[PDB]
Formats: sequence, C-alpha cells, structure tokens
Amino acid sequence: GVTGAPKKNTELVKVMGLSNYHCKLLSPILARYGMDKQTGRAKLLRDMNQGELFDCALLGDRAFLIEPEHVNTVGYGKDRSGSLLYLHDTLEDIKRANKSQECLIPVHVDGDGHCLVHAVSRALVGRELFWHALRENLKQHFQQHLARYQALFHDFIDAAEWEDIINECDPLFVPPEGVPLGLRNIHIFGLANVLHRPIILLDSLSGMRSSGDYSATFLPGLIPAEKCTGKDGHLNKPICIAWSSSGRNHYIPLVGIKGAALPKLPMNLLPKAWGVPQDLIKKYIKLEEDGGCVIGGDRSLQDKYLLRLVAAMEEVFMDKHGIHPSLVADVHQYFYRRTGVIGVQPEEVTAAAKKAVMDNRLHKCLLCGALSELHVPPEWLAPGGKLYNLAKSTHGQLRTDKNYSFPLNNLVCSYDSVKDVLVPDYGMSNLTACNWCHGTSVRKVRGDGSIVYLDGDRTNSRSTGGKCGCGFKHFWDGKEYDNLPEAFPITLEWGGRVVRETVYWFQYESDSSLNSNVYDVAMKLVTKHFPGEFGSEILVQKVVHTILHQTAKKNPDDYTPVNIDGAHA
Amino acid sequence: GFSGADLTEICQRACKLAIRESIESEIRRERERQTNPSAMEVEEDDPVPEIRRDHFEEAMRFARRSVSDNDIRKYEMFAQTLQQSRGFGSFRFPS
Amino acid sequence: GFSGADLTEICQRACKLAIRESIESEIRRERERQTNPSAMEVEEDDPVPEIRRDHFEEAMRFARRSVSDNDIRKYEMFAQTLQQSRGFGSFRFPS
Repeated sequence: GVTGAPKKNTELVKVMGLSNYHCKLLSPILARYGMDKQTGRAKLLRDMNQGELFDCALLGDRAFLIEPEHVNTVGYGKDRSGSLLYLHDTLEDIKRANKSQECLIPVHVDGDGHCLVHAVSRALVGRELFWHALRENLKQHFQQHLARYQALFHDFIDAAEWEDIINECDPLFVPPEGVPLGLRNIHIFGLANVLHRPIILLDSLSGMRSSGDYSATFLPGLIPAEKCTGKDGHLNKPICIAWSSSGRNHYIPLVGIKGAALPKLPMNLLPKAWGVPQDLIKKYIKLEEDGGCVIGGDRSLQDKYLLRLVAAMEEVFMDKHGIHPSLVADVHQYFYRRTGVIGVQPEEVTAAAKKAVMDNRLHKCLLCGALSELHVPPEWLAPGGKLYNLAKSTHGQLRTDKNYSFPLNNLVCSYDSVKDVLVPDYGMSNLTACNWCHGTSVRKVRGDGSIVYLDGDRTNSRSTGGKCGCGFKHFWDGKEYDNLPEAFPITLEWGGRVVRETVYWFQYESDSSLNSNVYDVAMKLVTKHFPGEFGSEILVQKVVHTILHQTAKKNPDDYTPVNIDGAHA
Repeated sequence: GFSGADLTEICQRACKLAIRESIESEIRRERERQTNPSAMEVEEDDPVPEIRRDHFEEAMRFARRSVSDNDIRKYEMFAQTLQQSRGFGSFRFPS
Repeated sequence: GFSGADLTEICQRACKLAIRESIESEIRRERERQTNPSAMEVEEDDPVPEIRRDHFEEAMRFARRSVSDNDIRKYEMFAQTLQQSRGFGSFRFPS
C-alpha cells in the first residue's frame, strides 16, 4: 500500500512536533495568553497586563533563523514551488552582496489567504504562533492612529475604505465575492509601525523595475526611531518578505540561515519607502557604512523555548476546547481533508471532533497510524436507512426493550420510542478493519489524546530494550512494559471450592521495579478469589511454592511470550 | 488503619533515632575536644535532651501495617454472621 | 555468585594441589638420587615452598556455585516485600 497514508500537508507537517495547523489552533489564544517561566502554565495577558491582545511591539527583535537540516522540509523550510525560479534575479544580488553566499531565502507559508501575517509571524518566530495578534491589534492600531493614517492617505485612500481596511484585519471575516485572495500592503505599513521595526517586501529584478509599488520598504513611521531599537540600544534588524508569485496572492518571509552569515540587503534590492519619507531609511534601519542594511539578526529565540510555549497552550486547550489540537489536526486530515477541500476552518474541526470525542467514534490504526472514524449519517438509522431495514427481517419488530447489534457495522442500537431511531452506543461500537488500510488493529482515541489500548496492544512509545523485537513499548494493565508477560495456569483449592486462574509473570524488565514479585502475585489471586476466608495465609504459602517451581527456567533466556494475534505472529 | 501494636513501634523506633543521635554527638564531641585539648572548652550540658520532632518525621518511613485490608473484611464479615440471625425489634406488645 | 563457603574450596582445593606436588617432588627426588647415592649433593631445601599462582588456575576448574540463580530469587522477592509495605514518605508535620 503505497497510498495507504496520505502525504502530510504543509499545515500538517510537524517539525520538532510542530505543525502549522497545530500552531493555528494555538495562535489565537496566544493573543491574550503567555507562557510562565516557573510553572510552564499559560497565563492570561490580563493578569500580566500586556493588553488584551498580544503587543507585537516586543517582537521587533524577532527574526527567524533556519537550520540547514530543516531547509528541505515542505511548508517549513524552503518553498519548493515556482517562487524558487522567481526570485533568482533577486537572489543574484542577495548572494553577491554577502560575498556570494546564500544569506536570504524564501520560506513556504500556508496559502489560506492570511499568509501576509503568517509570513510576518514566520518572519518573527518562524512559526504560525504570533500571527493572530498581528491582525487584531493592527485593527486597534489603525483605529488609534486613523487620524494620522488619514493625515497621509485621505488623499490616496477613500475615507469609507478605512472602515473596510480595519475589517481586513478581522481574523475570520470573509470579504465579499471577487476580492483577490491576499491582503494589501496597508497592513504591512501598520505592521512595521506595530512591530517597531522596518519590514522589507521584495520582488524580482523585474518587480523592482516594474512600475508597481507592490515592492517597498515598510518603515515604522508612526513610531519614533528611539522606540525602534532593541533592548541593547541597537536598532532592530528588519524582517524581510517577498512576493511568491506573479499573480500577487501569497506572501513569503525572507529569513536568514541559523548559525550562518547575517543577510545583507544591497541598495538595488532595498526598495523605496512605503508612504513615508525616503530619509527614514537611515533613521529606522540599523544602516551600514557600505550602503546596505543588515537583515535577520542574532537576538532570535531558540526553538527550545517555543516548544514549551506550544505545550503551554495545549495545557489550557484541554479545558477550553475539550480536545487536543493535534487530535483536531488528524481529524482534519482524515475526514475534512478526505473531501479534498482546501482551506477548511480549524474551528469547525475542533468543535465537531468533540462529538467523536464524546461518543468515542475515533478509531486509530495501530500500524500505519491512520485515524479512522465510524461515522454514520443520521438517516441511515432513521426510517428509510440501511440499518433501519435490517432490524425488521433479522430481529423482527422494533422493540424498545431489545438492542439491535449490527456485526457488519459493529453498532449496537437501542430503539427509542419517541424518536423512532436506532441509537448505537458508539462507545460500544468498535471498528474492526480500517477504512484506509483495513488494518484489524484499530483502536479508540480519547479526548485527552490517550489511545484506548488493550492487553497485548503495542504502543508507539519506543522500547528501550527487549526480547520482543518489536522495538516499541507494550501496554499492559494500565502500564507500559518493554516485553510481553509469560502466562501459565494456577490451581486453587480451598474450602472444597476449586478455581481455574491464569497467572501472568512479567520478567526481563529493563526497569527492575516493574518485574513480578511472587508475594504480590500470590496475594492478589487469593484476595481476588477468596475475599474474607480464615486461614488463607496457609493457602498463599502453597501458592507461592508452586509459582517458584514453575518459573525456575533452566536457561534465563527461555522466553515464550503470550500468543496474541495481530500484535505478533 | 494502623493497629494498636504498630503505634508502639512508631513510638520506639522514634527513640532509637534519638538514642543514636545522642551517643553519636556525645562521642563526636570528645573527638574534637581531644583534637584540641588546650581549647579548655568545657561544661557543655547536652546535645539532645528531647525526642525533638523531625524524629517522628523520620520514624514514619519504617512504619508498616500489620492487618491488611483483606484481614478486616474477614472479621467484619464474621460479625455479620453472628448478626443477621437476629432483629426481632419489630416486636411490639399489642394494645 | 559465590557463597562465603565456596570461596573456602577455591582456597583449600588450591592447597591440595600444592600438598600433592610437594609430596610428589619429594618422593620422586628420593628414587632419583639412588642413581647417584655417592653424589652427596642432594636434599634441595625446598621443591615447592609456596601456593604459587597457576594453582588457582587449576583449582578454579572445580569451583561450584552453591546457590543457583533460581534460588536467590526467593529471598530478593521477600525483602522487597518487607519494603513496599512501608514508605509513608511525604509525611510532614504541619508548619
């Protein structure tokens, strides 16, 4: 099965476990939440008084630096699309300015129509985590300085447009039909002012000599230069962005390479100012003596801290959404992406998958990792449905006191008198073969992200060592064991009563404390089968003497694990 | 669920931990004094006259349970055998 | 995995391989010197005065582990049960 696992989309590719879609499920909450240095718990910005919306002015020192090993990643590192050929004319002077070294690169960004702030967030932290604050506070920044925005653009922009311009910053507001898929440069001007940082939008060599001002240097004109410096007294090195196509519909960020030379932007590739005097290039950019400017920077945040922050948001995301954002992401890929629709809203996937959470309708494949669901349209159980017809000729009348199990669908349905529908308890419903690869081992997924393993189920956690050969950990009685336990029966006689009971005897555990201890195994059985008998302490001695004589294996490596179908064959 | 005979252990194993800390410091003091016999520093009254909480905070680490839980629903189930063969309290003299 | 009484037969059976050699090299010397009873240069002071490594090389060939690994389990699974019935741990007096 070459195609039994769909290729992971740019929003779904997880770099260091981080995917764009997953970050999209955490970025809007970052707009009013922060990470704690002591507990690691998320904290509302109301308590740490950073405003209701995340102040992006602190992000002026943030420039993404790409590692060489993560360049090849689709959707995270280098974009593989036609923008690679597009910027070569610009890349001719990008490289040669820094002595013929690749210092500034295009970066792939999700094409959901809000890539402009997605790129800017990727320009700042390289993730889709700080983008959502870039718009909502920008709308407020437009409102606060609208009169000063009017001072420049009342003769270039219609007064009624500014009410629509602030509507452009709205997160999920879909503009009316016909609007080109992309945000205007007016946001970047505000964003450059919001970030207390210059922003540079590039184009090809033809783009610069094109008569359009769509490639320009966005300077923080509304913010004075002394406020446009970092905490060290130095001006923030600008983040750079580019046009990703000749149609001008997707934005890309231009970032440096982590550990490599700081990119330098030559004067011919440094575009003119956008809406502000040209002299502001000297005032707002840390300019060099050779006529160029330094791009990127070294005051960047290492990916180690951001990993906590993503985890710091998955914390509250438990309480707020009742579901895990990665669990939402897989539901998106396997059921929403199953329809082939590009651009599905993350919110709909979050809320609807909770229904699968509540009834345990998610059944995850244990071999290829496919997340399968036992989804049944409501009319299939209503009159006229498929399973509605079977109940009549297979088990007679619709009985309120009789449950209808459907082995073909593994649905056990009761008949509710008022609704005249057969109601399967999807907790009792179990997928037996995957609808992606027909793997027999397909198991439920809980809302906390925990998979409902069974006895003999092999978990995805790596085995640190074991005779099993499977290389993965095995799950047992609520615990994770490196190996599967030997089993052999026991024979109990007390008070004349006789019991068959099978004894599972773990051995060769990497951790010493998890190995079986006979004085607990023996006591468990007698208690489990003879609660409250007098003189059972004599029975335990007889039991212990048996197990020891049975586990006395001549060769210590005589390992004959339990025979469980599917896990091992 | 501690027995009546495993609180007579907690109250003794918390004495050995104050006996031992007494002979220890009694001996260890004579050591340093003989290291500096000219120090002349004398008339030291006592290092530990008292059970001194943070002994019990340590004796509780060796405190076991005699009768396990199953060893209680063995007697408590025997009481409800002597009982449950009674209960005529409904009896009432008429008029 | 050697007991305290299986290291006392790597240390006796390493001596009965010196008694043997020093009681043979005496006898063999006696029949030897009857070839030259007039030699008058006989009676070497000591043929083997010493336990002399390359005996433990041999005595180690008859060294038997008394307690098999399947019998040391019965004790290590007892003492671990005296523990795990202990450990009140987080016990801490107020304030």
